[PDB]
Amino acid sequence: GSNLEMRLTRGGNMCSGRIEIKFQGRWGTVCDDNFNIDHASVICRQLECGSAVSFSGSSNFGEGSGPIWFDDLICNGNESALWNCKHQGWGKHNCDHAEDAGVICSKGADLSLRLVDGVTECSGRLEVRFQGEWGTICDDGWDSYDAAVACKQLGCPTAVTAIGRVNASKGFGHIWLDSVSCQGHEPAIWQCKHHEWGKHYCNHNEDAGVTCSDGSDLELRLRGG
Amino acid sequence: VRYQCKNYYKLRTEGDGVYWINKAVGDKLPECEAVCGKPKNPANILGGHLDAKGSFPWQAKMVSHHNLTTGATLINEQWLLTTAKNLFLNHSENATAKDIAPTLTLYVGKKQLVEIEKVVLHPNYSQVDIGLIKLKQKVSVNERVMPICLPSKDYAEVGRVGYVSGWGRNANFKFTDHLKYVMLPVADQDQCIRHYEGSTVPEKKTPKSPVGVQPILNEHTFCAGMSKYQEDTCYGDAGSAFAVHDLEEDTWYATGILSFDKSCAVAEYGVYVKVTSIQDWVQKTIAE
Amino acid sequence: VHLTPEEKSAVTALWGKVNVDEVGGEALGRLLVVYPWTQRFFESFGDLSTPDAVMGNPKVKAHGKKVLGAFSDGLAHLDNLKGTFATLSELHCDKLHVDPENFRLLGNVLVCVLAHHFGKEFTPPVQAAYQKVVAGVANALAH
Amino acid sequence: VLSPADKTNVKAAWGKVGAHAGEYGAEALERMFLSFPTTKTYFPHFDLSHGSAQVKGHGKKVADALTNAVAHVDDMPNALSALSDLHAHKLRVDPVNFKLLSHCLLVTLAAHLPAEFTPAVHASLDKFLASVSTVLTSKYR
Ligand code: HEM
Ligand code: HEM
Ligand SMILES: *[C@@H]1O[C@H](CO)[C@@H](O[C@@H]2O[C@H](CO)[C@@H](O)[C@H](O)[C@H]2NC(C)=O)[C@H](O)[C@H]1NC(C)=O
Ligand SMILES: *[C@@H]1O[C@H](CO)[C@@H](O[C@@H]2O[C@H](CO)[C@@H](O)[C@H](O)[C@H]2NC(C)=O)[C@H](O)[C@H]1NC(C)=O
Ligand SMILES: *[C@@H]1O[C@H](CO)[C@@H](O)[C@H](O)[C@H]1NC(C)=O
Ligand SMILES: *[C@@H]1O[C@H](CO)[C@@H](O)[C@H](O)[C@H]1NC(C)=O
Ligand SMILES: [Ca+2]
Ligand SMILES: [Ca+2]
Ligand SMILES: [Ca+2]
Repeated sequence: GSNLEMRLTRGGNMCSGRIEIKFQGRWGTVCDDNFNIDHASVICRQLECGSAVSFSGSSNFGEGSGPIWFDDLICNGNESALWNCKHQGWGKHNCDHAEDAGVICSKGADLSLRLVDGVTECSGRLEVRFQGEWGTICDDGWDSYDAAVACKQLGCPTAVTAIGRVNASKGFGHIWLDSVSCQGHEPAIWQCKHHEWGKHYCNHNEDAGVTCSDGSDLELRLRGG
Repeated sequence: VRYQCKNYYKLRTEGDGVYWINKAVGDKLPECEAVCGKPKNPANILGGHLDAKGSFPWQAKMVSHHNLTTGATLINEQWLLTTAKNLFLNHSENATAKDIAPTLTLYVGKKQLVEIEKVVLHPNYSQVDIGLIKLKQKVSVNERVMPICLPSKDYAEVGRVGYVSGWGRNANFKFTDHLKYVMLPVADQDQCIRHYEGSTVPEKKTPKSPVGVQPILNEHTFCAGMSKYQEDTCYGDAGSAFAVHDLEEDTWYATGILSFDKSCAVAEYGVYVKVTSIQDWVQKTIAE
Repeated sequence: VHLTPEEKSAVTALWGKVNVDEVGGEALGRLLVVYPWTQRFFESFGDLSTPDAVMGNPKVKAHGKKVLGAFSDGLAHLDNLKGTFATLSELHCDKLHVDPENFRLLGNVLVCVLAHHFGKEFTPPVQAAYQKVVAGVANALAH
Repeated sequence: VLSPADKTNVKAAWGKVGAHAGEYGAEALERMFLSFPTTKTYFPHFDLSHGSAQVKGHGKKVADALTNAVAHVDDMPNALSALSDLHAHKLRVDPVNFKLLSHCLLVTLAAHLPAEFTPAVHASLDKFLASVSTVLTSKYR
């Protein structure tokens, strides 16, 4: 056929939402079984929405309604469409409408980074906005390279970048980002390798922070002796 | 309207679900039951094969009073299959089944604790190491909790590879933190009695087990050897189903229930009691 | 638990003489030989049946070097092991599905390799310190 | 399971252990007590300090038991039947402690026999110690 229009429903904008494919004259969703960032990457390039920020499968975008076209897909990342992987059969599935898979793309994402509860505007507890919610970052795997990327992304003197929130208390909400692995050259914090958004093995005590400075305001002395 | 229920369940009725008087049966108001052994993400204990995907929903973690983790197998939405030696842990040989039930703690799924209404042992549990566990209420079947189906055939034919999940001890003799499984092939029966007893003839049988204790070997049990990587089942794996995947209809069948888990890696074969032998007894027990 | 300064000093002193290019490969080969189910994850490393094939495998030696480098990285950050091993634990749990007990088995095999290499210098105190180290590494690399 | 080659390697390794078996077992017990203090709960009547005469005697007994097991590698359950009953019922030693002691014995053999602790011999000795532990932990309940 080669005329399968694909849309994203109930996700705020066009590039984010629940995947939905029209085949045989009817609109159908996709199961989240064996759904990873590779499948999310394919969907994002289908709509020309850029790279894949993350994927969702717990029907957070909303309950679906229709014939679930795809159940299990084997996508390595480089596909011309979602209907090119080993979809194990068309229409056949073992899901319900609660297992439908969504995707958030770069073009439609409102990703942002901010610093809150710090001594200055360049330091504090690092917070990121996924799906328009402000969440924190776990400090596991958070190193100076991630601090350098965060300092450059936010924008202020980044000559000296230090991890660890300054006097900042535990964050509240979600821990969107964990085990960030930046090499120091990424434009922002979400282009680095990390865990799936929202999935983590941390608590809000381990909330990651950053200390951006030009080196003029770092003083160290010995007291009491 | 038509009566239909959610996933992992099949309608249990006579004629469709269109109704409130039904033109087929009247006012039956059917209730739909669970699904035989169709895991959401099927698979494909000293050894590895970490059950990362939750490929064995039927496996249940049974802990005794003195904290010896053992295994159980969901056979239907409310009952489970285990071994009589597992239920008699921390109990006298004369202890009945009435006081065993409050002792046990059962976990299905991730850690979903389920209350045990009653426990019934096999009448000949000295020869057929089987005990049945009944829950207080039917468990909620999902991608992590789902009964295995009792086979209609005998899949214990030599050479058949079944997957043995387990919550028992590992290569460090530590009770495994995560559920594991192995792909043990059923071995020749004569080689198994010959391995444990003397010569498969009653007048020449001797306690020849490479491990201290002797398994219960009879016509109701088969044996599965170690896998290709010399991995087997260890203490606490008893009661776990010898799950066999029938490729024809894509259904998982409890071909056997692991009875002799003391074959960690020394004895070459683990002894599994045939479910088909006990299938008639368990079905009669489900009725009452 | 926090590691005492004497135990830390003993661990560091014993690790200073550890051949990074060979000890890790020896430990990985011993793990694949003693526990053959660990060869399941290295089916792409070539022949692994004979123990001599396992120990002489160049890919096994390279991966043992990488594993021992990861051990050194966790040693330099003994007080922060979960943070340093988050990415490796995620890799092993999701991409590789390595059972956590394999990490404890490899830690024990590495302790055996260290004892084999250092003779009587691997005293029961430094062995206790290294057991604490490998237990921390395995726990940080698990779940 | 112990292959004939594994049995040969175990017999050779324990033969070259020889008369040093008593102090090998004492060192293994000390290593188990230090590395894994949870195994000390099974010895509340022992003096568990370094160089203890009581720990040395118990290590000698353990090594004599291992020598008997090596000599009866084809009939280990019968050789260790008394010890199996003892550990499983009277002392109720949990099998994880048996694996810890096996690991400590392997560490002692590696530290004292580095030339003869080849990966094949190491695997064979690990298999033999696993067999000993399984025989001793079989009757545990
Ligand atoms: C116990 C401590 C261990 C440490 C510190 C460790 C460390 C590492 C490191 C540094 C890598 C490379 C990561 C990469 O290339 O991206 C890796 C990958 C890997 N590990 Fe481990 N490892 C350990 C245990 C194990 C065990 C016990 C097994 C198997 C039984 C195992 C199996 C693997 C495999 C299969 C890979 C990927 C091989 C490849 O990329 O070609 N690891 N590990
Ligand atoms: C390869 C493993 C082991 C061997 C060969 C072994 C062997 C022995 C032997 C020969 C005895 C002397 C019993 C007698 O003379 O009546 C003994 C006693 C004992 N064993 Fe073990 N054993 C092993 C493992 C363990 C472990 C791991 C523990 C504890 C963590 C343990 C705890 C004890 C205790 C408490 C006694 C009583 C000693 C006394 O009361 O003085 N055994 N064992
Ligand atoms: C961390 O320190 C900064 C700087 O002292 C704190 O920010 C000040 O907070 C007080 C209230 O306690 C305000 O009156 C000031 O106007 C703040 N100054 C700036 C520059 O923000 C911050 O509250 C501290 N964070 C904590 C204690 O969690
Ligand atoms: C069930 O387990 C408990 C705890 O392991 C056993 O209670 C112990 O029994 C031994 C031997 O009689 C005593 O030395 C301990 O002091 C008891 N511990 C307690 C009561 O906390 C109990 O005997 C076991 N039941 C059996 C074996 O039937
Ligand atoms: C079993 O473990 C529980 C905690 O999980 C503990 O409260 C109980 O005392 C233990 N029982 C025995 C007999 O050790
Ligand atoms: C127990 O054994 C007797 C005879 O050995 C047999 O008739 C009976 O059916 C057995 N019990 C069950 C539940 O099958
Ligand atoms: Ca799903
Ligand atoms: Ca599916
Ligand atoms: Ca942390």
